[PDB]
Amino acid sequence: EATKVQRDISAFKKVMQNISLAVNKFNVDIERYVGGDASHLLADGNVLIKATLDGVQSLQNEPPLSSMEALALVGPVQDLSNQIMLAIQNLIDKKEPLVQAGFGGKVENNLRQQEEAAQKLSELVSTKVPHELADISRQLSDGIAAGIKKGIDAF
Ligand SMILES: CCCCCCCCCCCCCCCC(=O)O
Repeated sequence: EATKVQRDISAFKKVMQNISLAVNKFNVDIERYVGGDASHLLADGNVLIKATLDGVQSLQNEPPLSSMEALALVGPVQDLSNQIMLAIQNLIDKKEPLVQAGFGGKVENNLRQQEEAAQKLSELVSTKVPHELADISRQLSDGIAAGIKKGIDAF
């Protein structure tokens, strides 16, 4: 069936973040540990065990993830790109009824605004990505830009 309202997968993200923070607290402490009393390291370990077991409880009621829902978790940038590309094709698919409704020009206008806004966010992201990810990040934004252009060219 057609795309539905996005599944709330926040419980999964929360478990991941909780475990991530507990692991980080341990890494900060262990790397600075020289010798002597290690009670605080054992406490860090206990916090991590509890975060893990809390995850077992937190996710006990979650239905299985679909392919798309799993990607939303594992590869959120890829998920977003996929959903944007879907939006573009879905829009192009409705060109005829949109024109029959009198909205063809307005859609083209809106797409030109999407294009300009996307360009601006893409520029900003290019300044925040580490140098070794510059090309892969640009490839992703260029792909979206090309999609928006396809939309514009259809209206
Ligand atoms: C009413 C028409 C709506 C058409 C929606 C399809 C166009 C979606 C474009 C969203 C661009 C999101 C910005 C991405 C910025 C970036 O690449 O970093």
